[PDB]
Amino acid sequence: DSFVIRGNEVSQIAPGQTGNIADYNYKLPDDFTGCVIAWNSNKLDSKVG
Amino acid sequence: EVRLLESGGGLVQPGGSLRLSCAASGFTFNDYAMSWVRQAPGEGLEWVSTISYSGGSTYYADSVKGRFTISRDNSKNMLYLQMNSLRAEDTALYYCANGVATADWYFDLWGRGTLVTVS
Amino acid sequence: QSALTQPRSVSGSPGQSVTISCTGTSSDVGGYNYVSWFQHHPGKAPKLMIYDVTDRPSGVPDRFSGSKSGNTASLTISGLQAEDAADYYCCSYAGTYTVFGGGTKLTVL
Amino acid sequence: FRPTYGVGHQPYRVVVLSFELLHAPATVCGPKKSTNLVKNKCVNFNFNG
Repeated sequence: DSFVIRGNEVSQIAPGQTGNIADYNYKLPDDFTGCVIAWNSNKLDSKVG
Repeated sequence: EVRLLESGGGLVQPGGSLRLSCAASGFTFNDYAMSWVRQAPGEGLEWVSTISYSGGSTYYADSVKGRFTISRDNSKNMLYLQMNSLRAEDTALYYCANGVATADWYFDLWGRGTLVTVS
Repeated sequence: QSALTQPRSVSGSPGQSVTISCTGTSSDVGGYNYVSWFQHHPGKAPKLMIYDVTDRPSGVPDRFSGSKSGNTASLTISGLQAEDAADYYCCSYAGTYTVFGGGTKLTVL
Repeated sequence: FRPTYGVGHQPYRVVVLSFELLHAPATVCGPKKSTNLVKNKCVNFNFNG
């Protein structure tokens, strides 16, 4: 699964953790299994303005 | 990554001639329209001219028609503005801009601008 | 001006090396890592030689290299050739603005 | 997204890996390290198991 989030919400993608990126957007289970990968991309997803 | 670079500013005499250039980098130059926007001392931003992604469409501002010529070389990823009969109200910092991340007709990517001074 | 501070002139002999320095403020060179280096002849467009403090774009030889320390960036040109003679500008993108240094004219005697 | 935000506000591309382990018919695995062959000496071998 792939998507883009702010830089203070990256933590929200975790088993059973509350916030604003895993409360109403999308949340994974507490018995989740796998891995997660994130990398700040500000040269192709951030424009001036 | 995506960058815009203006060029071709210098001192020129009133009624003189200048060629501006804009160097694109980090995106598909030939997929996007290019425009020139300037800012003359004490005045606000002014759209000067727009060229479509192909080169077969050139748009100009009324304040500089005839005397200004916009052009682009899609093989070299370069945009040009040919200013002739340069007047004093053409003293300005000149920017090239396009809409790579928004739409073809917007200015979301900008350069820093190059300064053109007409004595 | 407020531009990044470059030497006005640097000279080198063909085949030799020359280093050019670029000192700015805490809002540009020392703020972000968005520093560029440009080769320029007045009357024509600069050619991007360095973007990303140390990375070279397409078509620029490894003779041109870039570095940074603090608020100061450094360009080094090795193997000077007669066609390297031009004006060289550092450049910094700062988010709300991009800013060029005042430029260094390199003469290859 | 803007190129001047605090680190917590620039975008982050993210990807999450999730896979079942119900031991269904194996669909993915990737060692396959292959050693050069030795002949004429009694040697311990492992040919495809």
